[PDB]
Amino acid sequence: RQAITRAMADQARTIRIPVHMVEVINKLGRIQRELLQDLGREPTPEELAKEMDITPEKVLEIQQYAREPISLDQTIGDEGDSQLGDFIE
DNA sequence: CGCCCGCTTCGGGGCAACCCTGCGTCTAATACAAATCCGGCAATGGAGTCAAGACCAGGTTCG
Repeated sequence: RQAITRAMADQARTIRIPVHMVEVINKLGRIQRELLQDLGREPTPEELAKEMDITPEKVLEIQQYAREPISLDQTIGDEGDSQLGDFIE
């Protein structure tokens, strides 16, 4: 389980993210899931920073780092002839 | 007169090329070492700056 989790931390993302940032991102996701099931709504980021013993700007930095990239090979418009990369100035 | 045996003819199978009847959350850390950022003095040394101050040369004024 150690080697499988380490390989999932290494190779499962497009841009590479180190192990401790992956750990705190998964911690943030688990705590947000628990607070969503408990409170019933989406938690405030200051409440998340209160829960995770860190600062809300660090919470915002982690939420910025967690954003996976989107692909350029889908169809934006109704017709499939228009790919996504043909509307980027 | 009947009989084998490959040659051609069609069937069926098999396969290659395109769409949606397609389109999940997961142990959890510690310990340590190396690399790197960065913050703050601590030597500068060269490059810019102010000011004096001298250098005549030819208009300009005066004799």
